[PDB]
Amino acid sequence: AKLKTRRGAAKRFKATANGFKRKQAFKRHILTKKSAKRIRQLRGCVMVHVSDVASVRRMCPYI
Amino acid sequence: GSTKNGRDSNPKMLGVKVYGGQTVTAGNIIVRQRGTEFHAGANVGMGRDHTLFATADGVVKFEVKGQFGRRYVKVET
Amino acid sequence: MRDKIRLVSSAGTGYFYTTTKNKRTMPEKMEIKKFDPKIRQHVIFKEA
Amino acid sequence: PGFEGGQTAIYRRLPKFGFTSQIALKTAEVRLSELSKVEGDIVSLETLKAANVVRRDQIRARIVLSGEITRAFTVQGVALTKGAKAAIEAAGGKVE
RNA sequence: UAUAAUGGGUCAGCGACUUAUAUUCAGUAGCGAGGUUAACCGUAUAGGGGAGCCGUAGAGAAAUCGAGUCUUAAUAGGGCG
RNA sequence: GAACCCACUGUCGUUGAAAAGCCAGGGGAUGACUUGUGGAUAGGGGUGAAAGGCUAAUCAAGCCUGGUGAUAGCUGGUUCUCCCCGAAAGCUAUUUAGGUAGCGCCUCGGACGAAUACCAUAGGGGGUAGAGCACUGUUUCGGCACCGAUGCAAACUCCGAAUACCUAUGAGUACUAUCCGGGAGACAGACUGCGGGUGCUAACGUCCGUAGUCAAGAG
RNA sequence: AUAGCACUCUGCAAACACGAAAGUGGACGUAUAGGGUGUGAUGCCUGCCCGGUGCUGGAAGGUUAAUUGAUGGGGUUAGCGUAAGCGAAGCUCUUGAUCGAAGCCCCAGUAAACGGCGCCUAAGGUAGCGAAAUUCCUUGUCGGG
RNA sequence: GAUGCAGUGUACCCGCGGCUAGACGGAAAGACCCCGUGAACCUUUACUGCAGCUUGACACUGAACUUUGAUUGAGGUUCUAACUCUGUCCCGUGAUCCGGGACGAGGACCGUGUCUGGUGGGUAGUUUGACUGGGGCGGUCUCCUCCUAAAGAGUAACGGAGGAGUACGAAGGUGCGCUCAGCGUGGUCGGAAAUCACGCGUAGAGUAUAAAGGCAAAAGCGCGCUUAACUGCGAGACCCACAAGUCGAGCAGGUACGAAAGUAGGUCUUAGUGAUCCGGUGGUUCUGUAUGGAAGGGCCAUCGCUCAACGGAUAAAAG
Repeated sequence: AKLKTRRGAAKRFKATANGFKRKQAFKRHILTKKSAKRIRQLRGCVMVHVSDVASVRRMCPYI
Repeated sequence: GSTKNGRDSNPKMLGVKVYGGQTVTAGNIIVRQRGTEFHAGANVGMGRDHTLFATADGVVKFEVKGQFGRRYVKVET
Repeated sequence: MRDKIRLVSSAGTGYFYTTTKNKRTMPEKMEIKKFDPKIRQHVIFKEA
Repeated sequence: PGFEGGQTAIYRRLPKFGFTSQIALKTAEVRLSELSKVEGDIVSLETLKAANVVRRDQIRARIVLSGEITRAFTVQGVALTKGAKAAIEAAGGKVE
């Protein structure tokens, strides 16, 4: 049968030219205590680690 | 019974990173220290956590100077 | 115990900062000058 | 696959983000070098669909500058980037 | 593990990594900026059938733009190409 | 107290004559008695003067068939030949501790080439062995909290190596180092020497660091 | 198990049990009878506690489910105005005023109901018995054999 | 814990009757003990659901005469036509069932359908952590400091010894200025020990908090003005399996202090904490299913309950 995507992973990973991109955790609720530097730097998207790239490919075959 | 001890903190990895005679570029950290074991000299900057870093490209050097006998680390261009 | 509070810009931009306050030692509200990036000028911020 | 022995998995310790655009699934992109597959000098959505460089269910298309063309084409109803338009006019075509 | 740890009284015959589909990599062959049909028709491994799929362009949540694009007041700086 | 109905003691038998018996004793024997024939109650139900007893040699949920090839991180087994390379029993996380996942260690292919290693020379930080009382604590003897002498310390230090580690230049000898990808196994270790905690300076004891051997290696 | 004893329920289309219902047993019976529960011939007898749980009766004092829907807020739509940027019906999305029984809270009785019987509580063992199917120290102390 | 290994002693080959000291003898994949995120049955003030019981709203459900409360719904007294009878009589019918007719006793009650509150081990499905010199009981589970730790980093034990789940609009920034603590002499009710003057030696003082490393340009102490406890970034480094964590020159804009060079992206530093999903709030030149709106969704900022078994089985759970 057709391979099936893991929709949870699909909703967390998008495809780039040479890999996958994602956002960072720790930005949801507890924010007042955090320093401005952490807010600024941890805002944005980062790339997936190679150690997890194989898992991401297994989870999302069609991207 | 039972012991009331058995706790310790995680390691911090403090110590020197660049020794004398090594080449450094601006921004390289040279010493990680809880206190001011070493003092910044020429072309060396001090952070909020007392970390010493290089502010210019050059070569690291260690010395003893001053009336207090303070150990100094500098960078020669 | 310290309570969380906001400082809202007086220019109507809707910009706000967050901080903590000791109620028993500061019964009244807080006013302070801060930079507002939406208008790019230092203005007053009031407690909320 | 994805089970890591019990600790929270990578795909569940990161936040979900984004929303899917419906119009993007109907929008199409066409490389300038593909216009050689078109029969005739009229370049439009219908002719691109006939040449099979654009899927039938698409409702709009855009031409981007990727390769080189060697014929004059008159483009009707298709969006053009600055480079693609420059290349078309250089080759001797016209827009509208 | 000679172990006083397990299994076998002996012979003959039987007895355990398969099948279908999808995907990734490697070898090999055709064609090559192109490659290739599915169902189906077809006194039928031929021939026909171009719907569709992969490649050919990225950036951004997106609108959008496009060898650039996102962020920003910034043709600064930085990320992905 | 016979028949009939029972089963209190002992011997024998335990691959028995018998998947519950024989022999010698024993109890009831006009009663809530014993018994033939036919019938009623069906499984989370029936019946039970009540033992979780009986319900076709089966009962803390009968039997047959079907779901069905249930699941089992567990135990066992896994069949012809030759050549090359060759581990690990660690770290981190886990309702995790005899499972699994990432990294560390093995093998194969591709891109590269001394960028790698041994030794010599040059530069560099240290707070251990030892030693010491100048801080902290403790110890003994004498003279006015103090002075002189004397001794001790993992959590004391006025001092302080040999080794180990980082960088730079170089001869000689060695296909080394680095990156990308295909395939794993493994995450129960053991003894010995050295530096140590624990134990009794006990254990083929237990827990770390470091080297050799076994594991997987005969002579 | 037993005769005997006691508590409690049942006024007949009885209580109770079986069943999905129809219906059936109880019973072709009728409180001197039928069901449930505990004790267990007979003699002497059967002490205190209603604090807790349970059952029975009363109270109507507080709490509110469905139902019901007074208000308040929002979306869309009309119409004047070079120019303000305004905002009506209708339709529609929300909010929850009031009303609205029990249960619960409260008072009292009940122990041959469960249960309890050491300064403090609801009260701290009456008759009787006792190294006793109940005693760890225990082969408790004394008399008989 | 040896018929089979080493040394050494003894012993010609083979039956029959008897015996049970050994062959860790045969018999049943140990029932005792532990484990598996196995099973079954039982209990309950473990979790969760249902039957049963009980409360009220609407429908079956009608008529007449009347009373009282905050137009309205709460009652009282009668009636019969819906409806009840496991009551009598007649017929089908030679029938203790059933149906129809007549009467009698009740009657808008009782009971039934939908909804709804309470109760509910009667019944059903489940749960009830790990480490551990066996298991249980006890103790512990996350972060910070010192020793073990063998002079770089790192390094275990139910090894030794202590802290943390905060505080501060000043206890932050800047300009300027000042040094502690201890002893020796004199003085009021003030002396072992209060305040004041001089002199001696010397950091033993202090640093919001546990300890370590530090602290004279004092990082210790005081005054004036203020909000840089800013926005957009960020060359280059440390640390790490990932998720994460940490330092930072330098550029642009708006500031505070200073005559000026200049300093300031919180506090001497190292603990003072919680991923993801769902939900709330402010902004938004994003999207919003025929079209214009709106609802909803996305992006930026932010908030709350819980996950201390502190990488957090389903935010619901014992024997």
